[PDB]
Amino acid sequence: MELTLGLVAIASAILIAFGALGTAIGFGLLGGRFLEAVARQPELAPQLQTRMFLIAGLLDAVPMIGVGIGLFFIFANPFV
Amino acid sequence: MELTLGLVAIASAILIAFGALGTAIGFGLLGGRFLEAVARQPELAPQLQTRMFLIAGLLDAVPMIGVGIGLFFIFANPFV
Amino acid sequence: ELTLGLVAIASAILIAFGALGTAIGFGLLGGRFLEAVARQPELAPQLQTRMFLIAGLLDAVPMIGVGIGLFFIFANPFV
Amino acid sequence: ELTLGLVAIASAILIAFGALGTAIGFGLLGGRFLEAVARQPELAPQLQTRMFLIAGLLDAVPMIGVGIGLFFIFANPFV
Amino acid sequence: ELTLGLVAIASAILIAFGALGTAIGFGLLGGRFLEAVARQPELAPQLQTRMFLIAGLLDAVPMIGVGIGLFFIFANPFV
Amino acid sequence: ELTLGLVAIASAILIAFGALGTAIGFGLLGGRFLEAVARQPELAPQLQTRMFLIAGLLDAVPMIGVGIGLFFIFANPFV
Amino acid sequence: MELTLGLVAIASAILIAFGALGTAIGFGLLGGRFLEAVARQPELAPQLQTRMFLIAGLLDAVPMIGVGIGLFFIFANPFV
Amino acid sequence: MELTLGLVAIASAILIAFGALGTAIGFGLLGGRFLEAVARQPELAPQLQTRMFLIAGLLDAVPMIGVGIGLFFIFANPFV
Amino acid sequence: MELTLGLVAIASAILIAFGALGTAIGFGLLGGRFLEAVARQPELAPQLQTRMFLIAGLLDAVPMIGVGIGLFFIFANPFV
Amino acid sequence: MELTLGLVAIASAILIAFGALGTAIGFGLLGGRFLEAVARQPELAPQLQTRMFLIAGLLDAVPMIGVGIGLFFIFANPFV
Amino acid sequence: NINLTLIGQAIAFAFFVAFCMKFVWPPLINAISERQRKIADGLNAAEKAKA
Amino acid sequence: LIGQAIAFAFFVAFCMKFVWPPLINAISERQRKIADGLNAAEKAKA
Amino acid sequence: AEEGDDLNRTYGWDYIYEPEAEELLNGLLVRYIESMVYQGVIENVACE
Amino acid sequence: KHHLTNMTYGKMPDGTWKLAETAEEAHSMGFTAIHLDSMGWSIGLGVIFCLLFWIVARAANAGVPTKFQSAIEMIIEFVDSSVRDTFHGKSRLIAPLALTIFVWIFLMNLMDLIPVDWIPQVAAFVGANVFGMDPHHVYFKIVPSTDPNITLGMSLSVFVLILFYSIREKGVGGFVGELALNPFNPSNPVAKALLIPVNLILELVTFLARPISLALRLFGNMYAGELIFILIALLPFWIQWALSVPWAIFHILVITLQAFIFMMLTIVYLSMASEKH
Amino acid sequence: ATMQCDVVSVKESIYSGAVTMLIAKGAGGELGILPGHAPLVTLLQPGPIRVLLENGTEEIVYVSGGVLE
Repeated sequence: MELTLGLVAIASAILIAFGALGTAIGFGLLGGRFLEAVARQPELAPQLQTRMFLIAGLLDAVPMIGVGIGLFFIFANPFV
Repeated sequence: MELTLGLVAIASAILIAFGALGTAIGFGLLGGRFLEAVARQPELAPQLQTRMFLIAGLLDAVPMIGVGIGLFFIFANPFV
Repeated sequence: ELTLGLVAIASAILIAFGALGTAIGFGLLGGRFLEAVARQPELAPQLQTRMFLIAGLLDAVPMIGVGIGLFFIFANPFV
Repeated sequence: ELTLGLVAIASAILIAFGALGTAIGFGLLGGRFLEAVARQPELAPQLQTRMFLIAGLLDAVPMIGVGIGLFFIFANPFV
Repeated sequence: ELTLGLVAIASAILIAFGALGTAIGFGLLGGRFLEAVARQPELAPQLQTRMFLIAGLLDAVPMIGVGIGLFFIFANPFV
Repeated sequence: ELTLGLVAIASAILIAFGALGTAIGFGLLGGRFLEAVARQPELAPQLQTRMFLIAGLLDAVPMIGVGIGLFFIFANPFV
Repeated sequence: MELTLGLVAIASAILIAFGALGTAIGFGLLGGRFLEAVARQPELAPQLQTRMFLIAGLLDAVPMIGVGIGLFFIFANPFV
Repeated sequence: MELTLGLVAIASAILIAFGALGTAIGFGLLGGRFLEAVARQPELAPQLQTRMFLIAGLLDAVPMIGVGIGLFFIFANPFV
Repeated sequence: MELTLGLVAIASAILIAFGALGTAIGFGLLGGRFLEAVARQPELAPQLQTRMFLIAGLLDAVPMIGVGIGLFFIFANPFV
Repeated sequence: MELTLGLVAIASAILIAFGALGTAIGFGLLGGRFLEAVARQPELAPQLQTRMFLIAGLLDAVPMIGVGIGLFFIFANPFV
Repeated sequence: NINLTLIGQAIAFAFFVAFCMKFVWPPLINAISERQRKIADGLNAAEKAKA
Repeated sequence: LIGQAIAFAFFVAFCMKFVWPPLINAISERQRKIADGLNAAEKAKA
Repeated sequence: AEEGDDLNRTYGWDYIYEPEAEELLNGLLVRYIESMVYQGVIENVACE
Repeated sequence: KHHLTNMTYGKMPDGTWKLAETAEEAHSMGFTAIHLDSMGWSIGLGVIFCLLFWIVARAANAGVPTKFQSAIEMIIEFVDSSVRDTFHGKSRLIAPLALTIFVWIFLMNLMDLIPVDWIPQVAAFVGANVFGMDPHHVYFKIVPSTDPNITLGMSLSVFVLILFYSIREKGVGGFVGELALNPFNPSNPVAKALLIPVNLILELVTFLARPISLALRLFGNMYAGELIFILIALLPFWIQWALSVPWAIFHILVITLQAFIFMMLTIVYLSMASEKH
Repeated sequence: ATMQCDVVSVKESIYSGAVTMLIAKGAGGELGILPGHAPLVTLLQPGPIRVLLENGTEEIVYVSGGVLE
């Protein structure tokens, strides 16, 4: 019984932890290039920031799916 | 029996999490050079959204596939 | 019942792991190819064709892993 | 009984790997930041402002994970 | 009993993980190759030729791994 | 029995990925720091200034993991 | 009896695929940079090709050793 | 019990295991960029090296601390 | 014993295969830059190759050490 | 207790492995830039090679520490 | 309870349509008016050139 | 499984039924673009 | 000679070198020398 | 909530408005033989645009139109421009194809912005009006379209069109052919598994896998949407619902994105199939 | 705003004035130029150059070889 409980707890940990890593990496990769671009073109900064926000929202989708399912397992406690 | 339920829960958890990771890295790889090219040629906005859309579609192929079937397991474990 | 969870985990590996591989690979292709077509917009289409060629080049074996996972899920070739 | 160590190690995984993701992401960020801020020293303040923007936007999910781990420790679920 | 599940897991690794190797390496090669042809559009033939050469040099180990995994799937040892 | 080893491994990995992240983030910071200093022999003080400004920003969550690990070693969980 | 057989098989296969990355990535990096070189100076394409083989013969040996050990396990694993 | 003793040994080993691996790679990248810069700046060797020693001391503090904890466990294993 | 026979098999696979990547990745990283240097400096190639082999031999010491450890475990395993 | 023997054997394998990876990967990182710079500036080859040795040994220390711990535990396994 | 949740949803949609009005309408409206005006300009140019 | 096939066949029929109208709508705009060109030609002739 | 003179600081700002700085500088020296020759031709024509 | 959680467990994971021919129609049987009987809702939702564009087709003009007609000609111009300038195969009705499939996937993902729970708490009056309530308590209330079988049908339809072209460019012989850079092996059994099997699976599965991926594209995205809505359902009053709104905004942004790239890749396959070999 | 652009050859200049957009074919990347842009230098393809004033007009100059600062 405790086996299944440990399984679901570990699964919940999985879902948030890995997605956090992935979004961190995507964030850093965009940040370096975004800043270097702004350095290159210090002028058109608004739509640069705009595209940056848009693709940033594009990034986290499936990781947010994962975190949602993790909290699903936390509170709804499926199969528990 | 419940042990195999936790087994499939773990399979699905790691499945969706890995999909999230792959997407969260591929999107970043795309966006970096995307912003860089935008910085190079501000005028080419239409083609660059075009190509970026194309490639973003080409990217996510397997990850949310496994996501979908894993959640199918969550609702219908594909076994007893 | 143990073998059932075993093969379920195995299929999880089978598809997700190649999923990582494909996602990162095509991400690199997109970044580099995007840079290139930015460099010569005039040379976009045939380069896109090249890109499609290499896209077909890469994706072969990940699709194989997906197919193996599907085969196992529909019919585990075991107890 | 085993659930105690199980949830404890789940929390440890969450917080530790979140630390990994943060640290390495900020390292990647700071590299190109140092590059750019060196290239255009006069823009340093507004560059810092963009850095603050992305710094906030960056590591929220690790904070979420570490908080959930701490709840799992003290206000333990799965009991 | 469990031996079948372990053999399946091993085969899944054999095929999937080298599928990553092909995916990631081909990703790097495709990016660089497209860069190169962007440099010299006229030299595309020899570029493609070298690409075929190196890729063919690559996939041998993946071929071995996937063949061995498929052998297990159809004819496993340690029955 | 088991819970003891569980919490031991939990604290170990806590500190272990903490240290991994710290080391690699420091390397990533330093590389670009040093190349920028080479290009700009002038502004080394303010570069170092911002460098620590972001270094202290960096090791925060790893320091949190350090605190968690030390607490676990001294004041463990339930078992 | 399941223990030794299954573990031997697992170890052999991981040896193999883990080398699969070894060869794949090492060769991928070498080939990418070779393509860069021939892009710069296509004249020395065969000389750089010679150096390419010089590296190819140098990168692959240990993975082949792992392959042989795995095959030894497949055919006659030295164990009980 | 002896299971737990082996587990504590596993933890103590594994801590310094990652610690050494991460510190080695961090010095690897950091020093490689050192060689780059100092090669580009043959005269700036002393000040650059001073910074190098400062940052190298700054790098592996927490790693050496974890190593000390591992040795503490090796001599005096707690949670018996 | 069979349990621990498999355990020794696993540790041996760790050492051997793990050295396989350590060497393969080190060699690919070496060779990429080496081809770069050959491209830029088609004259200094001899000493280039000499330093290359020097550092490469400096590399695979601990890898071959692990290989010897693993093959020692294969033929004449310890803790018998 | 054989289970504990497998435990410690796997732990030592991990230790020696991580040392090997640090050595190989860091050495490749250094060597890339070493050869690059020396091809750029063959003049500074003595001084820069000196710094290269200065940092190479400055890298692998804690790797060697882990290697020694693993080797000792092979010879004299603690906590028996 | 049920009423509470449904009212929460309704308040949510209130905030949505508040932001939908504020943010989504203007670009579409401007583009529509601009093309209508420019097509009118093209037709007037045709008439002027005919005369 | 039957629903899969019915969705397949039945979506296509609807698309086929709606095919003439989209093309008609598309052509009806090109004429507006034509007028500007004609006006330019008239100016050139003038 | 005014290549080490007429200067008082090295600008913390600098250009990024899309081609190799070496070949770029070489082409520069080419143009500079040609321009020098050209103006000398002009001057001697005026003297004539 | 807890009983509400049980009702949610029963309700949303329903199949085709819980319909099964030659059997019951509200609680027939878990996973027994059945057919799709919710796609018709989306079919009619598409007939809605069919009439909305028949409006402009009959009310077609060359001058300035009303606001809605102007926006319609916006979209028509935009989509036609995109499809044509990207690439064209045979100029045979491809653009109407692309535009209708665009707007369909658009709508078919769109409706999900509505509450999951308003549908049952309203249609309970109709359920009590006709055809029982307890099987409705199990699962009989309509759900915004979330079955993948529609995706499977669309994907196979595209694949059939691909096959039709591949025979109309008659490249089927070369289409079976493939590029194999794997001729040899240093040992007997590995070469034995190399020659026939490796390249055979290679030429088999490559093009087969893609439409599957496309169908699951549609399904997984739309499914992720519904599940986010589902998790929003909890916290009946202690929540302020101020954080579901931003995700909903993001999801809206997505909707267009996946629909667009879907009909893109549709065009891409049609193009490559319409090309030599 | 705009910023000064100076089209100068060894014999003489060709165009001068303050402008806000420029199109130029670099030795490597094609380049678009805007006022305030980070300082840059590169070699130029022997092709035409397009420069865009804020008056809704864009000049053209045909260039064979040269450098851009």
